[PDB]
Amino acid sequence: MPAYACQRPTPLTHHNTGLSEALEILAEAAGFEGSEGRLLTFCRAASVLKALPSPVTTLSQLQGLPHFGEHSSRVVQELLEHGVCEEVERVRRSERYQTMKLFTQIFGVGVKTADRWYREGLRTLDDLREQPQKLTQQQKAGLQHHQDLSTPVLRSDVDALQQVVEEAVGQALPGATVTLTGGFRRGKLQGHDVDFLITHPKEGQEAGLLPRVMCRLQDQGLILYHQFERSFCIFRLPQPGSWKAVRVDLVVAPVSQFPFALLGWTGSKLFQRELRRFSRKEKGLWLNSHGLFDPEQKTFFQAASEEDIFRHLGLEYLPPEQRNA
DNA sequence: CGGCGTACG
DNA sequence: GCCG
Ligand SMILES: [Cl-]
Ligand SMILES: [Cl-]
Ligand SMILES: [Mn+2]
Ligand code: NA
Ligand code: NA
Repeated sequence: MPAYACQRPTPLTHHNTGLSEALEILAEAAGFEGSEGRLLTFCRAASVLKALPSPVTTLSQLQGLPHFGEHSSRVVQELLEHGVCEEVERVRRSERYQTMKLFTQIFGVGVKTADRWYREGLRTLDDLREQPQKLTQQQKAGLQHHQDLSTPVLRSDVDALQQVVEEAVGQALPGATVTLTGGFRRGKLQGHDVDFLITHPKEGQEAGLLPRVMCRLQDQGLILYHQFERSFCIFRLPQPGSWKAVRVDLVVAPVSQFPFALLGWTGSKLFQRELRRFSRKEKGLWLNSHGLFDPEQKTFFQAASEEDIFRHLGLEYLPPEQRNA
């Protein structure tokens, strides 16, 4: 079992679901307290279990697994022995965890904002609605739409959204393409949002594209909220006899960068962090969603495919469905 | 012990 | 919290 998540296939569904979910609670709680190192270890330990070929049934099976030390092993031991880990359950029922989760789930609210509100004594969404002087326009939209945004986006919703995005993109720039990215490209059947990557086969033609796309979606009445090359929108999605609000991310990249943007926007989030960590620490190359830089030669690697990028990093290729770290 | 992804709005 |  290799130490980096980008070195091993991680399927969407696996054989250690309960154990990984427990460790991810502790990771999330660590993030709410600003403990980013402990968040990473618990995330990585959870991800290792996702990559295993069968269920962990005994503590000895953790021997030699990366990112399992005293703490993560004790969590697993307690779950194996009793079906519950007291620390995890303590976190789950705690007022701090529940409120930080509630608040950071709001579009426009991060950990720092949630924490300040928590310290001011705020606890519920209606507490926030009762003091709207303290909210940004983005937060106001996130609160207004919070119920709809809490409802899973389904794969059926995705195909409808892609068609309307392609229509606007085609008028904004004939020949431009729309690619589904994010969790749905990794095979997820539900999500929190839908992610699209837009490019054009003629380098440079994509410049200035996203404003033109957004203007056209707005004129079709499809945009409930928007604020360039990245857009974090709330879309009006038709429903039987009604509609619902859905978060949609639109991203534009030049075709020269498209493999890097596709890789970067297909995730998972942990997979990308691990991939960039691997690139820099093990290969001495700097990776982002625009390119891959050799800081000795001061040159950028040209990639024509995700396969190219995995090869340039010395990694076996993983299809999107195996990047569910 | 230092390090822990890396961008854009 | 864990790795190197
Ligand atoms: Cl930490
Ligand atoms: Cl980036
Ligand atoms: Mn998204
Ligand atoms: Na948020
Ligand atoms: Na997504």
